Amino acid sequence: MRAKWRKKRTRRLKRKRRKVRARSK
Amino acid sequence: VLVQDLLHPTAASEARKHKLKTLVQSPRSHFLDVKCPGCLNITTVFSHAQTAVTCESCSTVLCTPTGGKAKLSEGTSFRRK
Amino acid sequence: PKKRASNGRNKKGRGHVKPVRCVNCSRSVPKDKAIKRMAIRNIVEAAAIRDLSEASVYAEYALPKTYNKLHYCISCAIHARIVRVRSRTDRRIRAPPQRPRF
Amino acid sequence: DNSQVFGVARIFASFNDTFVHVTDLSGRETIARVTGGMKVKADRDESSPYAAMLAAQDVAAKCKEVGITAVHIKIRATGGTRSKTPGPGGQAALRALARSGLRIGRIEDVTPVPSDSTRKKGGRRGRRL
Amino acid sequence: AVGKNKRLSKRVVDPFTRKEWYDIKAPSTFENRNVGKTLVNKSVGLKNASDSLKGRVVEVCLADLQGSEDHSFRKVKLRVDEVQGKNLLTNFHGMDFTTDKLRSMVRKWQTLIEANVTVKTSDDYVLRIFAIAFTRKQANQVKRTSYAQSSHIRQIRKVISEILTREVQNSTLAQLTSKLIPEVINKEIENATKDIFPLQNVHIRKVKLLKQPKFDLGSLLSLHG
Amino acid sequence: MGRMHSKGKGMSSSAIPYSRNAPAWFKGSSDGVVEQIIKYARKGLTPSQIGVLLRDAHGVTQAKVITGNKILRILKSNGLAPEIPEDLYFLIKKAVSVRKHLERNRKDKDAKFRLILIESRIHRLARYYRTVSVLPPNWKYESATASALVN
Amino acid sequence: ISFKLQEEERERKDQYVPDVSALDLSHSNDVLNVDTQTAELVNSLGLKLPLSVSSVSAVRDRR
RNA sequence: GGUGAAAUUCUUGGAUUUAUUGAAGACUAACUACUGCGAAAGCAUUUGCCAAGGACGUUUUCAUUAAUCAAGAACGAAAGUUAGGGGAUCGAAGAUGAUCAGAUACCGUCGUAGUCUUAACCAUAAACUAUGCCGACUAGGGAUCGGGUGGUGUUUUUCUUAUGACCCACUCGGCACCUUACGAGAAAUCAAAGUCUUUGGGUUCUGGGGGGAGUAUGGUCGCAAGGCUGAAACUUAAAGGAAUUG
RNA sequence: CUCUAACUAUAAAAAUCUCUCUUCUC
Ligand SMILES: [Mg+2]
Ligand SMILES: [Mg+2]
Ligand SMILES: [Mg+2]
Ligand SMILES: [Mg+2]
Ligand SMILES: [Mg+2]
Ligand SMILES: [Mg+2]
Ligand SMILES: [Mg+2]
Ligand SMILES: [Mg+2]
Ligand SMILES: [Mg+2]
Ligand SMILES: [Mg+2]
Ligand SMILES: [Mg+2]
Ligand SMILES: [Mg+2]
Ligand SMILES: [Mg+2]
Ligand SMILES: [Mg+2]
Ligand SMILES: [Mg+2]
Ligand SMILES: [Mg+2]
Ligand SMILES: [Mg+2]
Ligand SMILES: [Mg+2]
Ligand SMILES: [Mg+2]
Ligand SMILES: [Mg+2]
Ligand SMILES: [Mg+2]
Ligand SMILES: [Zn+2]
Ligand SMILES: [Zn+2]
Repeated sequence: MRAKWRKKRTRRLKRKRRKVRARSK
Repeated sequence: VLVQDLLHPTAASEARKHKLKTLVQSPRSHFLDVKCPGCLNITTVFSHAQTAVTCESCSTVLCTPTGGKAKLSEGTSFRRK
Repeated sequence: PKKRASNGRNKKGRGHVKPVRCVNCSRSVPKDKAIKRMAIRNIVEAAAIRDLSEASVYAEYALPKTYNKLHYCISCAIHARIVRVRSRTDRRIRAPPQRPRF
Repeated sequence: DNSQVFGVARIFASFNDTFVHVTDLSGRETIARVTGGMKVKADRDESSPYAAMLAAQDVAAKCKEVGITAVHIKIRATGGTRSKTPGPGGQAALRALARSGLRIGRIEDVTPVPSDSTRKKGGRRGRRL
Repeated sequence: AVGKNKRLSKRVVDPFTRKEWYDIKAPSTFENRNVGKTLVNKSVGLKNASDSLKGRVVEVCLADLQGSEDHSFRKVKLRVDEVQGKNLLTNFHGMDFTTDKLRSMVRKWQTLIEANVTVKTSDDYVLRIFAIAFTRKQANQVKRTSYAQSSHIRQIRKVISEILTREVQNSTLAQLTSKLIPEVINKEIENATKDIFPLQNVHIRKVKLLKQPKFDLGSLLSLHG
Repeated sequence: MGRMHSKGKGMSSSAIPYSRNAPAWFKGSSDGVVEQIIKYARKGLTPSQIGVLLRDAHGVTQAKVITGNKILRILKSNGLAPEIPEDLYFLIKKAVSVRKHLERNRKDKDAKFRLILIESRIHRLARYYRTVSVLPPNWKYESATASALVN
Repeated sequence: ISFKLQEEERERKDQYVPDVSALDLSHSNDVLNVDTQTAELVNSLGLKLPLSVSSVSAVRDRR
């Protein structure tokens, strides 16, 4: 939709799921 | 254009054209016979000399290095060799 | 496609140019795409030269000429009308605009 | 000399609220500060040529009262970081100063122009009006 | 904006009535020794008038002090040191062009060379001085531009710095001003540098006075007699 | 117009003429030439400045032209050829000079970059010389052996 | 527009020829002083053609 | 102050101003251009020291030592992360003040980290000329930068030479520019993007319709932000380039 | 075949939109 901001929201999703990874490990 | 004697160009064209670009590479330089007023010895100096050449008899430096031709010492007398 | 050959910068082989602020909207644009004006005008308007002249010591005063360079962003240059959008083959011409006063 | 006591006008004309502040030849002593904003209401026209013109007429009247008859007029735009350009009022202010009897002398421009200082306000993309 | 929220976290009189006048006198270096007038509150003990006077600095165009309009683009500043009574004496304190001329000779297609210098004069006056110089379009040019080489600019700055130091370290401030008014130093600089470039508009800028030895009131008395 | 480690494309060079024999006006002969050259060799001068001095101090066009032989070969025949050839020794001197500059002040990232280029040139030249076996096959330059090899 | 009388007027005023042909080195001070360049051009052409020498002052003042 | 207008904010403890000053930190205006240097990033006060580099000149030095390059390496804007130093300005967050139905956005006044450094990382940009490097040729033209060649040239001036400055002509390289196309391209355009169906100069790297997606997973570098490597299932008849006319 | 000169200063708010696209040979 916007490479900059689609990329940014995907980065936010990645950071949240990495925090979840940290929670599980 | 469209016809030339690349074998026989006009001598003016050769003179103006850059060296390594003539029909055969030919240097534009030459040597100089130089007489220093100190002693009557005549010494041979390359036109685009590089070292501050002095006379073997006495310290009377003849040609001065620079970007172009060595600039002379304002006192000596030169002829083309 | 390429609207201009020069990209409108006039940079073309300089790596990078320092930015200089727009005089109106404070936009930061490279000094080349920083459309320029030399506004040489009198310190007193040409309208009121007479009143200043008659009420002046030092007969025939020099009346200094104020100097300043004006730097616009291109958006201001369109809106503040220093430059106008031109037709296609008219983008070629780079000379001053036909000598305003002659 | 012709018994003229030189004054100094020191006009400051921004995009808003032009200033006419007559000071002595020393500059250290102040005379008749009245500015543009004092002479108009709407605050739309703090810098108007009419606001500047009444302010200049009032400063000229006070110069008559104190006794300063010759004035050294100094134009000082906002300068420095903010737009370096003369305001819309200081010109009418100096016209009024010249008109009101005062004998002008040595107009000069003292607007401070920096040598690349103080990255100015607005951000990078600047005022986005 | 005129209205005030009345924030303040009669006794009205005309303050200029209790303000008297004083006359400005320039040193003997300049030809017109009367400058103008200055308003100071009347001399009452516990902040006398002369208490406030000592330290004042006043800016005046050299065109007025020399009469001729050639100095319409020079501007001297004089410091107030001692008061004689209804008439005060002054000494050189600084010099600068008007901004008009300073912006006048600067154009495109000519590199400008600035040579600054900090020096100590003959007696003790520690000064900073500037020199502004412009490359000249020779009266043979078909080349539209008149730039200069960086090595040449270094040579020009070296020459100007040397001549500035030679002048200033020899003489006092008074003779410095006396030879400065005809800008003979301008001609000397262009003469020394003429073999390198034409170099038009040689000028001396922002003569800034930095330090003075003690008072040397005798010299000030010499400048006013 | 390759210019190994730069975008440059010039052709600043020297074009020796058509003739291979000595010029007619040359009054000298091979024997005096070789004696003079070898005298400069004892004077402790590398063949390059020997060539330029013979070109300016005297009428020597080219040593091959008048003597029939090339300066490096002549010195090898008389056994004064340096055990490290000129060009590699001068590249080593430049490399150690740049190394000294880098050690005495650190942040010169650009100077570090060009030191890397200098080391690359040294590596290629040494590889060629060891292919021709001018230098012993064990010869290797890493950091400090050259710090004495310059002296 | 143009009509018969103007046609004839153009015809007559175009037939006009002056007196001696203005060339023939008659006007402008006997023999057209010219440069050395066309002079030696004529000389290489091999033909006498009277001439007078005047160097053309290579300076190119802005005029 | 400020703005399309205002308001937040400061002020008869006298703020805006007018002068001298002093302070710290920031940056080098105006010169500054279709001008320079460097590998790209990028680099603009002066002086000294340090080494380095391009181009030019060379009748100097060696004689294939060369080009491009998997693997490996050095740099790499800004933003970002550690710590130590600064703390002016400008300032994401925040706090507010307005338009607005909503406006925690644009306009306005404060304003934390960063902006500036010193060490340690990060290695990503529309890092763009969206044109890989090295070769050869092909067309006219002017200019400009650096070097060198000649000038019975011009002013320069120390009576004069000699610098230097220019002017002319020529040459080498560099950023480039204009014209035209006889060639190329789908074209916009191009003097390289030409010398390609008349298809071959040497070369590394990427693409095979668009979404999925630079995402999933596994490695790998990182303190972290994340960087590199990189799919598939499924889905669709298009998405897309340039140009034309409304 | 000869020339190197002056000039001005505007940005209030304006969101949304449903049908249906239907042929060229003497
Ligand atoms: Mg477009
Ligand atoms: Mg532009
Ligand atoms: Mg804001
Ligand atoms: Mg707009
Ligand atoms: Mg106050
Ligand atoms: Mg330059
Ligand atoms: Mg380059
Ligand atoms: Mg600058
Ligand atoms: Mg690799
Ligand atoms: Mg810190
Ligand atoms: Mg609000
Ligand atoms: Mg906010
Ligand atoms: Mg703020
Ligand atoms: Mg940062
Ligand atoms: Mg990328
Ligand atoms: Mg790319
Ligand atoms: Mg690339
Ligand atoms: Mg695909
Ligand atoms: Mg894709
Ligand atoms: Mg993973
Ligand atoms: Mg399209
Ligand atoms: Zn001798
Ligand atoms: Zn703008």
